Amino acid sequence: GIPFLEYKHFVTRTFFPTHPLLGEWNIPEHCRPSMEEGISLFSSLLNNKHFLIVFVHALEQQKDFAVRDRCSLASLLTIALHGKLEYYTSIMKELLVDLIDASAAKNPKLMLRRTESVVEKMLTNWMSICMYGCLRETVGEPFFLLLCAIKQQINKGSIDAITGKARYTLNEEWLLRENIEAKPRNLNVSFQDSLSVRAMDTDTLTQVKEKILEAFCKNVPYSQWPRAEDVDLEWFASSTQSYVLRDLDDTSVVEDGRKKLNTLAHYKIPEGASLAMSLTTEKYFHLVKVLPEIYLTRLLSTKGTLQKFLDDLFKAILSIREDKPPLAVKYFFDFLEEQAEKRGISDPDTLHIWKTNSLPLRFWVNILKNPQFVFDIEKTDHIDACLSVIAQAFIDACSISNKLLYAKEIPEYRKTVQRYYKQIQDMTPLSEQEMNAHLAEESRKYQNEFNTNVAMAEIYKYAKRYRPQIMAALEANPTARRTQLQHKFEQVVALMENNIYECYS
Repeated sequence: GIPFLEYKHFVTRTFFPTHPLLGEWNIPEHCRPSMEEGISLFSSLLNNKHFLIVFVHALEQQKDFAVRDRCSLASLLTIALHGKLEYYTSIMKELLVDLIDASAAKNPKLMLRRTESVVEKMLTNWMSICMYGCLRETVGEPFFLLLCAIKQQINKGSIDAITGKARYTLNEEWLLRENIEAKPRNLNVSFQDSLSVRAMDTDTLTQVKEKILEAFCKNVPYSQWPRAEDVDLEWFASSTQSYVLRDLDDTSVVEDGRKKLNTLAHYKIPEGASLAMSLTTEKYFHLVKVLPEIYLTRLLSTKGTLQKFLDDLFKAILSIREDKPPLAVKYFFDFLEEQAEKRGISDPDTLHIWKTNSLPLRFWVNILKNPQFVFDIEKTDHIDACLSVIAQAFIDACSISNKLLYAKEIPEYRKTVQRYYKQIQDMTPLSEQEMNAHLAEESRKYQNEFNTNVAMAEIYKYAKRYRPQIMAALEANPTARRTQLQHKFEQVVALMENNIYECYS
């Protein structure tokens, strides 16, 4: 089965560039009844929009509140408020209005292109939360198949162990620009039932150990696989002699001052040879304008193989499933369009840019470049290089105006994207009550998975760090002032600082 990550690990890897937020904090249990008091009070402040909005705006005014802090703050907020998604959303929307109003003297086409603010990161976390269903239901499967096809196609030819260059690839920079003879090899491998694994002559023994591990650990998530450097490989040449096969040993040869890694052909391993796997820089080499034709068609073959898989994926991402309409996407796109009308922005391009800078570029591009955010699978610099080419094509598909390989396909992708944004305009509008019932359901669903207490405590450190600034901000806000929020804020600080000393001291 497709090795999906649990929802918590998905959130963990996308929200933060964490184990603390998953398990209950092993803080002292004698001051714990006192701690829950301080966190409860602070929750009350956080759950009041007149505090939170002022709180965020105040932190962002600081010249020493770094970009990562604004992002760490945003994610902590998403986790803490995860049980109150409706309230979280409305906070985000107000904060988004403030962002748009602040950019009223700038080009509207530059909106939401980066993530240098608390709200921008909040948007990414909202999209992520709301698209996890899409992944599990429709997009996750073709994406995983594409990954499998990418890996399969590259393994057809040789791969350099050091440079990572191969015969097949989508990236012009990773082409094995050398012409080296390489014949396939089948190996009857054991693992203390015997199985058969295909490799190449030029494959190093690390690479072979890896290719073997993939066969024996097929129906197993990657985090449970042993490693190449953890296993040994043993050849059975005859009945009186066996040979442990390693990348480097006594048989290793030096050429031109450099030492070649031991290949499958270095030991001259025959076809169908019995092998046994068991548990236990720039000084060494392996295989070392206009692009020539002999390399060009190696790029074409790889693209041609995956083309079916790739089309399926983009279609999955850029189309509506009738069984389950994208309520969230529809809700935010209605918000963007409504926000544009109020300000005299009718230019179709800017709207297209807004939508694009909200969902496809915010969530999907990083998803295409980071499959580990979704699956418990392996990351290699080579597969990454192919994903970069693919993701760039997706990026180009979203625009309006090494980039030669997919040049023919992009115009059709653009029409799909335009056909996709039209679909969302064409689906029946969802009311606020309908969308909130959805957000309520999702909050109920994932209620006991995140440790909100740890999240609150981390947020508090920002509040403590800027204790006098928030106080001033709260008193400079007549609404916050009238409802005694600066008093309630100081009550939290006082109570928290008494509790933290009781625990750690």
